Amino acid sequence: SGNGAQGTKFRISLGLPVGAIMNCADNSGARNLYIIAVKGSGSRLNRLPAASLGDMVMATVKKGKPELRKKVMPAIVVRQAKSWRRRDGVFLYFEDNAGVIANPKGEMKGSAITGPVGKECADLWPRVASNSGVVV
Amino acid sequence: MKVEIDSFSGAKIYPGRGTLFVRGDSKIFRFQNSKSASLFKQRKNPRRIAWTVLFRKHHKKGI
Amino acid sequence: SHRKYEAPRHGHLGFLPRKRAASIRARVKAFPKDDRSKPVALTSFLGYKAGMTTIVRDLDRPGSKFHKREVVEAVTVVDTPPVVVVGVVGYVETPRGLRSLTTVWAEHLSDEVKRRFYKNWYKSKKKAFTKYSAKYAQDGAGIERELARIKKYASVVRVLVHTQIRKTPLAQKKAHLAEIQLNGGSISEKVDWAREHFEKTVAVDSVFEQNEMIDAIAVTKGHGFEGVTHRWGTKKLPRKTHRGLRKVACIGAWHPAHVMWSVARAGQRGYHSRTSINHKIYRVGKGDDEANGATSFDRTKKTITPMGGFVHYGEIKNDFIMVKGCIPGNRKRIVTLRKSLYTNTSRKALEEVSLKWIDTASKFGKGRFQTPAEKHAFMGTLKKDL
Amino acid sequence: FNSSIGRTAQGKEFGVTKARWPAKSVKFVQGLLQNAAANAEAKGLDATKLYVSHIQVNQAP
RNA sequence: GCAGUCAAGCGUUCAUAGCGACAUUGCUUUUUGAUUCUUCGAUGUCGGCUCUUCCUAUCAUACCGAAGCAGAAUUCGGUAAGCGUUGGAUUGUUCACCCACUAAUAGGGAACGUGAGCUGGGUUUAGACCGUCGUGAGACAGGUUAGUUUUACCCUACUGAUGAAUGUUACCGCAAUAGUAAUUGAACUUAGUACGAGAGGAACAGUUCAUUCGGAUAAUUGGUUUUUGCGGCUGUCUGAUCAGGCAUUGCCGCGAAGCUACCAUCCGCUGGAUUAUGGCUGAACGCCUCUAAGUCAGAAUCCAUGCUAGAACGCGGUGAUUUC
RNA sequence: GUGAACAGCCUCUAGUUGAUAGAAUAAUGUAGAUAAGGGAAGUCGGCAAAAUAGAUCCGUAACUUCGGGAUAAGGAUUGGC
Repeated sequence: SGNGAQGTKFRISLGLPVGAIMNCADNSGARNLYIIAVKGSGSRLNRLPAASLGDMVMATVKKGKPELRKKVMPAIVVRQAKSWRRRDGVFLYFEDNAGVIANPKGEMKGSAITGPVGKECADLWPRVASNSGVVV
Repeated sequence: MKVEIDSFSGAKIYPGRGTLFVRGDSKIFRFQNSKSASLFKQRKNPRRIAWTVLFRKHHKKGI
Repeated sequence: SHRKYEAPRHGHLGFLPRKRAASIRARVKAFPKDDRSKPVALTSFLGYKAGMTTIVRDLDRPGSKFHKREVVEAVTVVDTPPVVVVGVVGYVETPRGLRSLTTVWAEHLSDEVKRRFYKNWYKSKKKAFTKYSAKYAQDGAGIERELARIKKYASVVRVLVHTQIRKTPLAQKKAHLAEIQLNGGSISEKVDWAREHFEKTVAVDSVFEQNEMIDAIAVTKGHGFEGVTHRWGTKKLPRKTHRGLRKVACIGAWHPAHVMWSVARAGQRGYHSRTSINHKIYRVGKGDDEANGATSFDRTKKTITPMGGFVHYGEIKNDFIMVKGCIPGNRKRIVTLRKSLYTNTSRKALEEVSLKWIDTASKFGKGRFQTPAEKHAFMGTLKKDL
Repeated sequence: FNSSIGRTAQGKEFGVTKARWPAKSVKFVQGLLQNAAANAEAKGLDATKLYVSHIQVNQAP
């Protein structure tokens, strides 16, 4: 549904609603993101737009080097930390919550990442996969 | 079967079971069931609890 | 005075009234199209909901993005004794409905059907069909002029059948009974098929085979007079509210000065006769056999019974039907098995399944092992014998 | 007098599905009809060819 | 507020693609007036939360027509209300105005729906402060602050539950009818093609998934824990140990069965007749023409196959029918 | 007795077992709880609920009428033998 979902995400159990202070895993400097919306999500009375992996968000930053603040930049999430389920039978869950700013389409503004990366954000975004770390 | 050995208690589970777990050092874990998960993440130690196999590699019962 | 935030509608307008169902069987309410060209077979079935277990599987969706991979998925193995025919009965045509015309019966109905008609048993004299079982003595005009009655007239024909409750371990000892139609052709050889399957046994191999998709229509389980937030799935209130939280608080307006029938209200959940569609049969074994829990890529000699036994059910020593997904109704029901209502080529059914491995773990507790000698072969020896 | 009464099973013996088991009235009715049997023996007759023919209850002060 | 006939004009020269001067005819009460008919021996009056139904004066989706439409983007209409129509900061807000998501964030009605459903922030109470006006008591549609929301067991309506009468009773049933439900998007390929001078840049089938709702299920993860199942601990009590009471269910660790979660999984089918619309044949009107006779295809429309109750006054088939 | 204690918890000496009871575990309730992942996004308003507590050691700002703020904020130890 999202503007740039090259391929498809699968039914991954979504557990990041709007207004979660998730920290980042980048070298841009802005350490925490403030998640705000989901590209192409559901619309029902009094339910929050909840996020999952892969699909980008419009998350602003909250504290960092203060030329990034007070602005809304498209971001992308890599690590969720909620017990989802793959089709492979086994299934992850992390302990942090990743955040990467990548903000015309999903080409990364930073030049490095930190920590592991979920399997599902590999095929859906090619640009992360070229300069990734160890992928799980 | 996809053949599997536990990373906490040495017990066999054939997939569809157990919470595979990761952490910020990119070290993959996988557990046997729910019983080994919450009995781990409150910072216990495997080398001093009886029902695991690694206790019985250490005092050598049943080899 | 409009809605001011416009939302979808709770519940479904094509499942109500949802009252406690008439029969305890599911009512088989629909039948396929009869094919006159293709020969005589049998269409629906009668079964006992026993197992509901994982299975793993090679995916065969070429072009997709999990091609040649493994997937855990719940199989619902519905076990069955081989059914035994007791007679046939054929409806006739009129502009008012499928009116029933005549029945014919076998000559020695067993002791597992004569307790269906008599509601009490021990006080009963057990006189069932005995003035009907005096008709077989003469030259053959006992049946055949009523066979001539069902031959000469009566377009559509059924066959009524009871399951052997003997070889399936539950405490009823009292067989159920239903009807199932005949999908063949040439209405003579329709009943001439049942002219020699009287009182004998027909197993699942006669129609049910590999990759032959079915739908199940069953009787779901109930929990009573459950409230409105769980019946229609509707919304709670804020905590602040006096006089109840698990209710709804605007039924209808002033005029109409009644309640609308569409409003979510409390009452009965479950014990309906609901109906799923488009399941999948993975594999069918055979009855008088041991060690059919094995497959191609496993090779481990083992039975399909999960270790020790089932949960609330027991054992399985019969021929059986894998069914993908979930079928309605809990353990120990009367689920029937209807054929395809329509020839489906949805590019998701009719693709060939090859079971890599089926599981037989310890379903009661948090299960640990699959074959029972392996648990001895893993932890070694114990203080007891074994 | 059977509106809002708790209906039980054993009413289908007699025809309608509402029934209770009164105690302080069945202590007296069969307590008094043995005194009816105590009167017929002063009238010199059987105890098997009888039937209670006319019951009567009413409001009291 | 919405919609028409009329047409000097704009629109590169062309009134009507779109808009429309000066006039002119109406329609709905979604606002405000005017009137005081109905209640002053009392209709619980603002707004918000919960939730059904309806009208289209259509925002999106289906299917078509027109353009100063080459595509893409758009505007203008035609049938249609079946389906959707939000998350937020500020205000008590109706309307107000901004950030963000989207196929879009359309307009309303149902005693200005909804207080024996809530909330009581606004309001007109009784407390208090302040500015203005008065000699004062006080006024102010001026500002701010704290301020009890009562009863259903009656009738009807609804949702479920039973149930006498019929020869008795037990199975097998069949349909009168009544309700009906699935809906939208993304990506790959089509394809950097058609169309384009370029700049840009589609679609139908075909694949894979996703959003909202609905129906079931408990393998699997998670939740739940009085199974007080097991284990540990604090204080006290049984002369100590074991074994246990006593903490409103002592606390803590795990967890069986059970129940449920778009926080878990599976499933949600086709056929006909049609609207707009585009035609064939064909006159009246020798040619002309979708219509007047016939007519062919056609929508998310309607009705059927399907799904659900099965009339306790719709009915059938088949048993067994009290030796005394 | 634990403890700081006349607090909370448990028992002895004295007093009662007095409140209409029996069967079942549906809704809605009254009370008491628990909840993963998000942390106020709900509402007029963090209203209710949750965290925090006890002692012991260290460290502690703006401001001031120098008396206070101040246990400011914030870390660390706690058993049995």
